[PDB]
Amino acid sequence: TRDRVPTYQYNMNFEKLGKCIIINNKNFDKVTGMGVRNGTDKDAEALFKCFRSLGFDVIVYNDCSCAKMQDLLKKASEEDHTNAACFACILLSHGEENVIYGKDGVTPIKDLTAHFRGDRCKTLLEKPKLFFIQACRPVEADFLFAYSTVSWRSPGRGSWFVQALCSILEEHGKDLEIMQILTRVNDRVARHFKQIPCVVSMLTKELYFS
Amino acid sequence: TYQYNMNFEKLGKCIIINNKNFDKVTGMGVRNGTDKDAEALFKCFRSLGFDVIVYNDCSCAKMQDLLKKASEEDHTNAACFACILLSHGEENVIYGKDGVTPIKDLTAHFRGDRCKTLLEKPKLFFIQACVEADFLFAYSSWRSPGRGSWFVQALCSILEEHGKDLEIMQILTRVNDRVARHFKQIPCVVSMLTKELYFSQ
Ligand SMILES: O=C(CSc1ccccc1C(=O)O)c1ccc(Cl)cc1
Repeated sequence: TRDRVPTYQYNMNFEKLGKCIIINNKNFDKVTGMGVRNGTDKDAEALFKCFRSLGFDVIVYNDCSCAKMQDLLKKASEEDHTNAACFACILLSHGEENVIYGKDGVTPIKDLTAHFRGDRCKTLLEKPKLFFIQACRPVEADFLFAYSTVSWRSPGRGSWFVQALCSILEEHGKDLEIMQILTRVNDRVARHFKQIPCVVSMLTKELYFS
Repeated sequence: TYQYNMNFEKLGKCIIINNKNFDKVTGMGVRNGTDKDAEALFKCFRSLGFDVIVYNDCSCAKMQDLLKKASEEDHTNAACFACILLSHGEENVIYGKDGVTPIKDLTAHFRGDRCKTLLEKPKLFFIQACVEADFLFAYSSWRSPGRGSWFVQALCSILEEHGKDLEIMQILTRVNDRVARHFKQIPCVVSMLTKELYFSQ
């Protein structure tokens, strides 16, 4: 156990927890050579139920093109987040070094997350902007990326990362700090199933969802 | 249950590679203040209980060898391993006095398969620049000649007061905020840890 020192936490006294966009990419155009991501629907249903329980306003998009992924995220950053404590985005798709697949092709992950930079999304300034990425193989303060693999998916059970994340969030999403949750997810993928997830944190405070 | 076991005779080794002067063939300028950084880093990690050794002006070959030797030692009686790199740098690469070397090479020696005596123990790398489980990287990137870098001043001030009572992520998050608010640039923590890390008990 640890204490909770209020000037070291992110202020959660807002009207809403925040938006939680889930991009569920399962079917890709032939021209990409990428195949159907069996198991992603199970991941998307478990993640949306999970983030709803936490208090997020979750929206689930499906089989998005690259222009769509860019458009929805740019528009989401142009909304007014004044009443929200944070923001979250979950990408489920194929990927390769530094890029994520749409159904028509490929787009840099940096271009998708840039929309929420402090100078481009002033109402999320000083608030955590979480990005969870399951990709099958200061203007940057307050970001945090949880990649699925520094990646496996059971066609009948879902990806290992997602299962582990959702399980940990149900039991401790409201009583553990974000890094404690992701560290336990790291240990679960590593031990319960090889693969290792990767957390990149630029956060300036502790994040508790309650 | 959820913490890295610290019941060991030694906290661990801490290698500080302090590159201040680069060869005129490399074309990197003298990093004034890195000795202020290094001296501070030396006290912090020594207070935490690391067996610290400072090497100045290493070269790509020396660094790779320095790390390979450390990886080939016996860490059985050690809780973890720390390595601090103060130098110049580019994307995915650190600068020796003689050139550039990819950070992936310096860390590869300690991967689970090549340093079995450190397996399931945290390997911490702190980089101030200007199999893969249980690794943690704290990246820098600006420095003032007479007082040292913002990142190192913060990291040492936090560790002096809280090194023994906070988890690594809490300490590093406080450093992130201290650097963001007192100077923009934000450090960057990359974590593959599988447990909570406390420098005590
Ligand atoms: O993690 C990222 C997103 S860049 C970024 C990094 C830290 C903080 C914010 C961002 C941001 O602007 O959203 C990345 C970095 C390098 C490369 Cl090559 C590809 C992706």
